[PDB]
Amino acid sequence: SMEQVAMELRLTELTRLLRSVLDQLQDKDPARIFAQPVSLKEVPDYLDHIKHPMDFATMRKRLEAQGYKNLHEFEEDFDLIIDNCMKYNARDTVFYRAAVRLRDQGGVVLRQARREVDSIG
Repeated sequence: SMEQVAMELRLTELTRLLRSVLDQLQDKDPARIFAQPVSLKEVPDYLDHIKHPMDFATMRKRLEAQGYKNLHEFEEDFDLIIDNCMKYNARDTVFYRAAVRLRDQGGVVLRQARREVDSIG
């Protein structure tokens, strides 16, 4: 149908906007702490602690499969990256501190993304 196509064009454009958002968020992680999944070879007990692991490469795979239907779903995944880290790692670690800085700096980006998503529809 023509409607299914119009819907698919909207999703494609949301994917375009979320790709830009993702790039801007990942720039706030210059140490690349959150770039890839925590290695289960190097942290074998990880899934005993963290039940829903997340990282930027995993988000990128979902994004490019047009797997985010709305900004809320994308934000859920970003928040997992941060929240998983702040639980597994102690306050006095470079990992915890990296997550706090990502959260703080990301907030600004995500605030305007929400306005853009609502605005453009």
